[PDB]
Amino acid sequence: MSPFTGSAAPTPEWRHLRVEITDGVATVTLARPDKLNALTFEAYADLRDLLAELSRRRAVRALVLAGEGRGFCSGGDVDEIIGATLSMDTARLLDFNRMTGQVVRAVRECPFPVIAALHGVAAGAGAVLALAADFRVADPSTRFAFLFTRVGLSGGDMGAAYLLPRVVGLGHATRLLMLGDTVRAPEAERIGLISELTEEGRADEAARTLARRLADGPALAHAQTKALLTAELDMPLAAAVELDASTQALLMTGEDYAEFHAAFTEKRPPKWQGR
Amino acid sequence: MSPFTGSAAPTPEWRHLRVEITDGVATVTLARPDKLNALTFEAYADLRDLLAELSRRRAVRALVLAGEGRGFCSGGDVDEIIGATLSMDTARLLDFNRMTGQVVRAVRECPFPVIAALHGVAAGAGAVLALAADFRVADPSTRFAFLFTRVGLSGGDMGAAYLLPRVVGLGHATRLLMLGDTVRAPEAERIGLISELTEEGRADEAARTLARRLADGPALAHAQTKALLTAELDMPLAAAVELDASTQALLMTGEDYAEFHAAFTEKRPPKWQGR
Amino acid sequence: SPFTGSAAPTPEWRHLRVEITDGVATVTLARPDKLNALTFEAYADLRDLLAELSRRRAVRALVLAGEGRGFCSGGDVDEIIGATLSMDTARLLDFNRMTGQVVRAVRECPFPVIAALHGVAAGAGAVLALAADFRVADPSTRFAFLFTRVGLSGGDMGAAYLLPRVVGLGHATRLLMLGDTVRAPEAERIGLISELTEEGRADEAARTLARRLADGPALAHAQTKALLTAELDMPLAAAVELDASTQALLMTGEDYAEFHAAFTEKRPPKWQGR
Ligand SMILES: [Zn+2]
Ligand SMILES: [Zn+2]
Repeated sequence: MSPFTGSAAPTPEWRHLRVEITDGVATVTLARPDKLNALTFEAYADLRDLLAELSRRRAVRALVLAGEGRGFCSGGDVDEIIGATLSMDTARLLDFNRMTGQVVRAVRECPFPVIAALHGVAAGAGAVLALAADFRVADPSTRFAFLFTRVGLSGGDMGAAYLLPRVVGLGHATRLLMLGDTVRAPEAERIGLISELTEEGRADEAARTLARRLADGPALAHAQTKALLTAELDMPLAAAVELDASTQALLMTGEDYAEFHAAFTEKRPPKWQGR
Repeated sequence: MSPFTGSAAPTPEWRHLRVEITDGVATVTLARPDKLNALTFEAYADLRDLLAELSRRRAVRALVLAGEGRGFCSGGDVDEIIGATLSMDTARLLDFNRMTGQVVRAVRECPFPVIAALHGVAAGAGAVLALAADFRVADPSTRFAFLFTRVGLSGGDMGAAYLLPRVVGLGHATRLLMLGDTVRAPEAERIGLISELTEEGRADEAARTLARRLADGPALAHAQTKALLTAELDMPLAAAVELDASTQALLMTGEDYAEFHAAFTEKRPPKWQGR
Repeated sequence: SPFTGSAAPTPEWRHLRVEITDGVATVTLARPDKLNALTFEAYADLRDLLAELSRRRAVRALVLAGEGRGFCSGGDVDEIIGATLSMDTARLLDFNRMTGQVVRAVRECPFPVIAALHGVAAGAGAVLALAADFRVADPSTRFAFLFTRVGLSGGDMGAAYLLPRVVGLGHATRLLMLGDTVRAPEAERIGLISELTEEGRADEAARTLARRLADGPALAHAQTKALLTAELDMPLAAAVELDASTQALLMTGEDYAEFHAAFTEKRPPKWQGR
């Protein structure tokens, strides 16, 4: 845990999503299965604020993002978001779109791996949240749809036009984002959108197993792996090797690197501490 | 379209390529099936000048790039291009190579989607033109050859070294550009070069159908999807979400977004206007 | 290239095997018994050799190979890891800078680099292969980016920059974070393999590819690599400027002119690399 806290206290209760933490693994289950977990303004606000809170306290070592019911997440609620935005002032339109983009950025920047447990529909914001995760663990019913243009918006929504070509290549990104057609599991797997394909109904269990695998590993090493992937997407080669050099040298002063060698020489399992 | 015209008038007749516009869709057909549609200096000049004139008046909602005869385009005419360049002065050599790269840039930047209808060979410049398009609609005879090195020039010609790795990955791009070997339809599909694979002989019809599909949709949403994809290839994550935020907020003030919600509430199809 | 000064070429390379024939350099990693595990001195030789070969433009292609049961298992657990555990801050930084500089030097060589893969390619072995322009691999090839297995991050010596640009961010995150083995079929599917050979034929296929490249127009090949590498880090408008200058320049070269001469008279072009 991080000692760098001040006047601000942790939120006692998260009302717009379900948050459970066990042994360093957070599980965030989207609310509203009867609506395919369609997101509201308040759910975005809780995503933003929860991630900021977990990040500043270095609270967990892995996070699973899940949805109950018939699918993962259908995106923003058509009445509670879209209908409401039709009567918002200019500043509040900008604030809403900035908030969703900073949710995706917060997923990309939080000091622990994020795993999306996917099944049925992941559409609109649901598909971008999945895309921002470090891992997508998906069952065969999983259907992505980047369908912003179908509501008259651009496919550059909350980072999708930045992330998608970096995951699947520019030719596939353009097709997916401009036409908004459904991408079923086999195509998704072929083009690079799936980290682990599971058996039908097993996505949540496999996501939990992957989370625990990561949480059992060297946390600082994992978190810095994510940090360097993310930063170096936006850096030139010469700068990337400077960040690598600094980071690897720092980690070589850590307990975990020393423990690897001690365990290796003593022919036993390493016991990681994440420092 | 766009009222922002001044003293400059539209070109009445395009002489070095065939241009046809029907109901917001431009079809540009390369001339010279006899010569495998090899590109002349004037053909490049007409591409440059037509895209500029289509762009500055937002004239169309989609553009198909096509080639008659046995194949899409064999590249630069060997007698008419290479032979001529061998007696050019230093400023003209630079002018020529600037113009070709400009053409590719203009394809990436024009405010409407561009579709390449591919069959037979797309080689050299013809391969790069196809690569720059937003969609590549290809029948099974389609071949790509990025074969600049075969003529003693570098494979990073007119933007190929920039675009190809962002479409197929750095490993594949290196191999394609350094060796210049033919890529046939199955490999092209595998590595991400093909947007839609058609039956033999159906590429032009399928491209037309796709263009009409795009032209029937919300044109401003499509255009911004392309602009954001293009710009965000060259931006960091934090900047990308600021561009997404301004753009989406802007589109939420548009008629097409409002019409999506109106259509939804009356359970009817949206009638898009592109504003 | 004639641009040499007080500094003389290194007479003998003790920490790897270096053989040059008709413009092709073959670099064979030492220590086949230890799966060619790297020492500090092996890294130093890679750095210093690549710098010599580059400043002289001595070679038109370079093959990176390893003998024994596998390509390269990475840094030596005793001679590197063991040693690093008692190093001071400055030397820890120095070491990790050196490894990244070797990878950068591979990306910046003015000739193509080809990795001849088979068996295990792990840790630095995986990243060295990743940095090569071509990966020529037989079906036994197994990649493992296993830095996190030793408590270090997957952003070792450029891996976090290179891998997503080769296989996509989703695959790169998986590979670098879990460090699981990637066998040949998967490697092929995700874009890590340039040419898949039959068992035991990687070194031969690599030799053949190197010669194919050394037989071609060398300036065109080198600039192809230079532009690919630079343009990964440049925006589109700047990339077409670099292409413009470069193509204009190569159009003043002998090879381009030779091509028109040749292709005209239906005789094969005879390249000169200028
Ligand atoms: Zn990519
Ligand atoms: Zn980039």
